[PDB]
Amino acid sequence: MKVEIDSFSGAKIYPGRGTLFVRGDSKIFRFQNSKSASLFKQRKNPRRIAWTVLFRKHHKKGITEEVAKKRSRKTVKAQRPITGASLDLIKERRSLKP
Amino acid sequence: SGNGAQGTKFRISLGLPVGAIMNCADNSGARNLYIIAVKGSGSRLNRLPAASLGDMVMATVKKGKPELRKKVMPAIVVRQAKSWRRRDGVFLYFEDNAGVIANPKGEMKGSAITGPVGKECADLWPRVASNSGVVV
Amino acid sequence: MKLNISYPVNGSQKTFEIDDEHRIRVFFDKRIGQEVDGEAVGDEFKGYVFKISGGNDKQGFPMKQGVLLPTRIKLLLTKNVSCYRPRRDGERKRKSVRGAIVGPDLAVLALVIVKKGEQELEGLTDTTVPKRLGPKRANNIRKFFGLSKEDDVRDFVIRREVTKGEKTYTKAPKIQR
Amino acid sequence: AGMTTIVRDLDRPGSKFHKREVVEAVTVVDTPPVVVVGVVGYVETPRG
Amino acid sequence: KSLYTNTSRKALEEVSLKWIDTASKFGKGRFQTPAEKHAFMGTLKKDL
RNA sequence: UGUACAACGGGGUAUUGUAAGCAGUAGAGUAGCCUUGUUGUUACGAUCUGCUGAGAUUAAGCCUUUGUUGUCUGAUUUGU
RNA sequence: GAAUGUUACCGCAAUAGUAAUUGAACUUAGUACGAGAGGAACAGUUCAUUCGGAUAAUUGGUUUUUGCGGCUGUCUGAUCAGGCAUUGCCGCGAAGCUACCAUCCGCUGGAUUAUGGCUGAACGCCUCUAAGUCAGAAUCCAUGCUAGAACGCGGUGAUUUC
RNA sequence: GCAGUCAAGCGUUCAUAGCGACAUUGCUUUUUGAUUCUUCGAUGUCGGCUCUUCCUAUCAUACCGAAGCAGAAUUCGGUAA
RNA sequence: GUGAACAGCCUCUAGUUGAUAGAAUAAUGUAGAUAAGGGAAGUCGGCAAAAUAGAUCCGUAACUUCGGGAUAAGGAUUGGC
Ligand SMILES: [Mg+2]
Ligand SMILES: [Mg+2]
Ligand SMILES: [Mg+2]
Ligand SMILES: [Mg+2]
Ligand SMILES: [Mg+2]
Ligand SMILES: [Mg+2]
Ligand SMILES: [Mg+2]
Ligand SMILES: [Mg+2]
Ligand SMILES: [Mg+2]
Ligand SMILES: [Mg+2]
Ligand SMILES: [Mg+2]
Ligand SMILES: [Mg+2]
Ligand SMILES: [Mg+2]
Ligand SMILES: [Mg+2]
Ligand SMILES: [Mg+2]
Ligand SMILES: [Mg+2]
Ligand SMILES: [Mg+2]
Ligand SMILES: [Mg+2]
Ligand SMILES: [Mg+2]
Ligand SMILES: [Mg+2]
Ligand SMILES: [Mg+2]
Ligand SMILES: [Mg+2]
Ligand SMILES: [Mg+2]
Ligand SMILES: [Mg+2]
Ligand SMILES: [Mg+2]
Ligand SMILES: [Mg+2]
Ligand SMILES: [Mg+2]
Ligand SMILES: [Mg+2]
Ligand SMILES: [Mg+2]
Ligand SMILES: [Mg+2]
Ligand SMILES: [Mg+2]
Ligand SMILES: [Mg+2]
Ligand SMILES: [Mg+2]
Ligand SMILES: [Mg+2]
Ligand SMILES: [Mg+2]
Ligand SMILES: [Mg+2]
Ligand SMILES: [Mg+2]
Ligand SMILES: [Mg+2]
Ligand SMILES: [Mg+2]
Ligand SMILES: [Mg+2]
Ligand SMILES: [Mg+2]
Ligand SMILES: [Mg+2]
Ligand SMILES: [Mg+2]
Ligand SMILES: [Mg+2]
Repeated sequence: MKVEIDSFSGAKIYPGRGTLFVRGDSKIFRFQNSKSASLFKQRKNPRRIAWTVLFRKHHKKGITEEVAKKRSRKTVKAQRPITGASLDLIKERRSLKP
Repeated sequence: SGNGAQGTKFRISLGLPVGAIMNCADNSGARNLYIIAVKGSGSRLNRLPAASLGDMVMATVKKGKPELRKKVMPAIVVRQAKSWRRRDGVFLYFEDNAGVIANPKGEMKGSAITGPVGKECADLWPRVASNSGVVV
Repeated sequence: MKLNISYPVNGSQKTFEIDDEHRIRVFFDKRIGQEVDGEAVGDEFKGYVFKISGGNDKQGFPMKQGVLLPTRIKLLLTKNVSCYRPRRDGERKRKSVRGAIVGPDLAVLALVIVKKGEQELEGLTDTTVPKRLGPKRANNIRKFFGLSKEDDVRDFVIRREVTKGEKTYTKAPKIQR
Repeated sequence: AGMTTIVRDLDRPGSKFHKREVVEAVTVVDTPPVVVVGVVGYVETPRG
Repeated sequence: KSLYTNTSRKALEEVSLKWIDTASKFGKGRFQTPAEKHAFMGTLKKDL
């Protein structure tokens, strides 16, 4: 049960909702509703239609706290040593100096 | 339908009543197909016998190689444009109505098929299945 | 589907398999790189944070970092990039590829482990494998052992022992630079 | 009350749409329980 | 109830709903829950 | 005289597609006063931008409601 | 809709109407039959035609929601907000209505006809028939379904005082 | 226009599977004629559109009998509107 | 005022606001509109209706009584500042 989005508008298309348009180049276009699907036919540019998903993304609107990071590092640091030389002789004999 | 067509067909919104003229989509020489009938269609005083995906019609060629003109022949609807709806609730429709010339037993006439083709059509017609590049 | 889980700190990797799609659904709509808590994947994995690295869909096609979508696209690929080993000079080729965002069409899901949970996963946290090779260039030996350019390499290098049946031998690298 | 859509897998060994999702229409009737408040009895008569 | 017993098969099939549409029906509904609506367009002038 | 009912007001829902006001170093450019420029300056310029998915309408046969106000005995008729 | 005391609620059913239709694919089965060429059917399955009764989750149509946005003239000094052009024009447009252009649903018992039979005389034999009798059709009667006799009916509640 | 009876003949053989001469018996009233009873102080005069209903001398659909019915297809017939 | 304009459409002067009224918005109409996919299959017939439409620029056939045909046909383009 997929939930495609409107290739124009941008909102989700729960099953059986809206229309689907197969163009000559065999590219598929789904529309939540008549509105976008018309505004699609009307040669309208998604980046010009203010409420569209593509408009807000291109015009930097309402992102706020995605406009910051998160937390995704870790830890490692061990000694699997060089292979074929007794991997124990590489932790011990690694006595260093400085 | 009737002969050569392996399978059933769930009902799809008829989009091509007789006299409709649709883009031909094979290398037959034919550019268009003009519907004179529909195989399988029923009778009701003043109903035009109409066509949909996977239907076998009877058609002629209006514009094409002269050896296809002035004679009737089978043909198979492959593109609708009249928005039909499937049992997964999808209201989908191609950009143009279109079909390919074929034989009684239901085999192609040309090498390949130019453009998309409905699943509904391919699933029904083994020979179409081959040539049809993209499907649905 | 299938999860190819890799432990980077220990060089481990096992291919676990999960049915029960409600379990899988944790991964859906998650981009390549997004982390995942383990308890949602199972209980054996509880705690274990998972970083999402790669994977494959039906028909085998590969994913590709930074493409979004949960579908296939046909890209023009160059040198120095994923899913394409060029054959000829400045050869570009147009090949299909799977989107980065996880969906129920994936045959395998390449995961890595970021953190450990409250259970030693069998062929993973328990078992270890050796970095198959060792330092070879000068100051790379020196900085693998931390020596201060004094301690003279020559013997501060690893030496692999290989038995000639009844003549066990000693072969080292070759210190360049 | 009204109606709505439903999705379900189809079990119908034979159909080209077997074991596949089908969106379907349904109607919701409001049914808060009924209270019993009497009992009436009926007889057979050769005229009803 | 039914005045006969339908062997039908077409009826007999125990069905199991996957999903039930709860988007508004007072027009072109988009979001199921008021949560889902929030988890999409986010925070507004009233709102937060 | 109450789980009342109504007029509004509130919240949900829904349509349109970003209100007026103000600001800006946006803007093809342009006027005038010199103190004739090492952003001279004050204006003025279709359109743009920000507050602003803003404003506006939303039961007239949508949903809802601890708020506000108000309303709750006129008429006629009937008998084995 | 007056009148069979008033008023109310729950029901019975005379009579009347009545409804479903046709095809194909799979499978049977490359089977039975045939030297071959050829080449079925009953059971089961999936769909379809014509017909009919609904219904508006979805999709489409409809637009005086004159609901929001835009445009043209002109008029209110400009601004804001507006007026006029038989709804000025335009894109979108909820609600409602609505479309095999959308979706849903369309029951099973009996009795018979033709016909094939059992038993069986008349006629020491014979015969489905004369007595008797079995099986049987898109028919018929029911079942179901729609009306409910405003002069067909039952059950039940309440029955007034200036 | 439709349906009979006799059965010489056709059907290799074989009158009546399916047909039928010479004759002869009928039915029908969607043909056309014959009539001129009714309306000339007016019954609006073709066809199509549309909608209903009825007839059966049944094209298809249900179940049957028959064949010059091996199968397939077809034909003749019964109950059937 | 817009515009080629005494055209249409809005306004100034002047003159009107005269034509039974109230309440609703069933069928069917008179007048005004729109429709998915098809495209005259409708019908005696495209009846009706839809399509076209200004101007600047490009481009233009047969045939001709050389005056035409001819806005032939076919294209582009058009606000604001
Ligand atoms: Mg709509
Ligand atoms: Mg007709
Ligand atoms: Mg020609
Ligand atoms: Mg904005
Ligand atoms: Mg009303
Ligand atoms: Mg309040
Ligand atoms: Mg008295
Ligand atoms: Mg009295
Ligand atoms: Mg029928
Ligand atoms: Mg076979
Ligand atoms: Mg033989
Ligand atoms: Mg209807
Ligand atoms: Mg609608
Ligand atoms: Mg307006
Ligand atoms: Mg406009
Ligand atoms: Mg201003
Ligand atoms: Mg005025
Ligand atoms: Mg006027
Ligand atoms: Mg129907
Ligand atoms: Mg019934
Ligand atoms: Mg008898
Ligand atoms: Mg009565
Ligand atoms: Mg006759
Ligand atoms: Mg003879
Ligand atoms: Mg014989
Ligand atoms: Mg006469
Ligand atoms: Mg007279
Ligand atoms: Mg008269
Ligand atoms: Mg008369
Ligand atoms: Mg009769
Ligand atoms: Mg014989
Ligand atoms: Mg008058
Ligand atoms: Mg009036
Ligand atoms: Mg419109
Ligand atoms: Mg149309
Ligand atoms: Mg339209
Ligand atoms: Mg034509
Ligand atoms: Mg015609
Ligand atoms: Mg004529
Ligand atoms: Mg004619
Ligand atoms: Mg005309
Ligand atoms: Mg039009
Ligand atoms: Mg002319
Ligand atoms: Mg310009």
